[PDB]
Amino acid sequence: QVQLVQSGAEMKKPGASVKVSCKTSGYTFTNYKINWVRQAPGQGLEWMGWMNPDTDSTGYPQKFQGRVTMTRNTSISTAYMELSSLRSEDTAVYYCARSYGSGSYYRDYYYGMDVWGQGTTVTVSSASTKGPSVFPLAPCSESTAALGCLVKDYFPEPVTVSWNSGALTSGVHTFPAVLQSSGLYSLSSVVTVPSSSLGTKTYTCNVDHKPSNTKVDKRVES
Amino acid sequence: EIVLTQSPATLSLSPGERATLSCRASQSVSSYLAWYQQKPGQAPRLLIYDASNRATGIPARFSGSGSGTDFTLTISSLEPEDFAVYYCQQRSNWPLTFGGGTKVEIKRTVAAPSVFIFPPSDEQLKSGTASVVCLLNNFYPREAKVQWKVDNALQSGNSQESVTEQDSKDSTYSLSSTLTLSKADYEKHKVYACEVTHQGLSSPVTKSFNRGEC
Amino acid sequence: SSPSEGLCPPGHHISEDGRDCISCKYGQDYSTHWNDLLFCLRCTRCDSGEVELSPCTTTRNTVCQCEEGTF
Ligand SMILES: [Cl-]
Repeated sequence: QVQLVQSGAEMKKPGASVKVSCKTSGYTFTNYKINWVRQAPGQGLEWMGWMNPDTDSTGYPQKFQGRVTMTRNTSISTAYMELSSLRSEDTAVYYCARSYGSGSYYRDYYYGMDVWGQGTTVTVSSASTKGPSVFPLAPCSESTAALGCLVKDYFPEPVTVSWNSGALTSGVHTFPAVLQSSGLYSLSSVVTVPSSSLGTKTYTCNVDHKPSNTKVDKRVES
Repeated sequence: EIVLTQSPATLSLSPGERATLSCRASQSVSSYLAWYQQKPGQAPRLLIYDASNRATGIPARFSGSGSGTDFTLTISSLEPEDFAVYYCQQRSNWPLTFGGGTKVEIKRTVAAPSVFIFPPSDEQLKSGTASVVCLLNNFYPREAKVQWKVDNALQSGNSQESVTEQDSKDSTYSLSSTLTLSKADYEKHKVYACEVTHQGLSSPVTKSFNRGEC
Repeated sequence: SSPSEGLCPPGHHISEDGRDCISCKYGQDYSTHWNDLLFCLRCTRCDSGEVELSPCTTTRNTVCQCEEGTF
């Protein structure tokens, strides 16, 4: 049971800093490097630097010097990454990952970034938390029809969308949110059904948005 | 910095088919190249370290080879769980860098989208904003073009779209596009049209409605 | 010693923060050019059918050649 357990999701304003923690267990903390790696939405992995928990030595890509600080607390086996002067562009999942080999052992005794934390989501925005407005998607009006809900203007991610309290799952598509220029997200969730069932069966989307404590049901009328 | 180029960016292959992924370094990194796998919403997972050494827990169908500048990740036969994004990573030069990734997706027969258009709700209209939604349902391949038209005027810069991950049952994609206008601008016009172009359609498909007659 | 425009001299490699240059170990590993390598490369040893023409130095890998039967 080698594990890396990271701190929870965070929201930050532009200009602030964020400190993510990475708690290790199941091995000697001091014997492996910790690496930090980030991934902005729909983007690739970007290495942020690394730390030798034994000597407290660090190194960061030039693009991140000043902004990134890697520290550790050995007595509790946890490493930290602090990122300052946050921008929109810093919105990402942040991962810690160990790797073996430092100093004179680095070339010959390295076995990859073998265990990773679960990741910490950091959203950088000046928006404040807001639950969605939920609007019906219906045609004025094929053998099959589409129905949906537009889940508009919310912050932050995520939103959960249910249909008929979970009873309906076939032909459901809940799309990735888009970030609008307002700074709020918007998503749609659709379902195709036998258009014969439109007279005799009701269709309700259940929209859960935990960060705002909002839970909304919308009956979609054809 | 060492630049790691993974080309092609997307590989379309069938389950039970061989996959060969390419990673090329801007200059020789000898054997100091690792391979990682990442599924959507999961942490990356180490596959191969130092070019050709399979990591613990990784099934024997994965193998890496190459040295210097040209490296290959081979998946001898694709399993459903192998469709994912793959990244190479060099460790010989300061600072460590990743490649831009290669997505391996499921090849299946061409499937044309089912297209639907939705008017803004009376509910939303009360608020002063109108959203018009165009749905492209269950298509393959992923490449599709949606173009908005308002009174036959081609739209630009006032819409956004997103695409689902490839469907686990039928391997298709779906796309949602949202045209946003102010209520004032919306009520200025009659015909709202969504035109879609896709390999599965011999001609583009247009779905539309007339405002207020809806 | 300090890197020059991000680079360390032949026969050296760069440190783990990109701030320092460290000498290769003579006869063990090498570095041929101004570099940002995190370690020196291990010297090649000749295989039995080959003679050593010049030894590995911190700036130059071993040069090996077949004996009287090239190549
Ligand atoms: Cl990188």
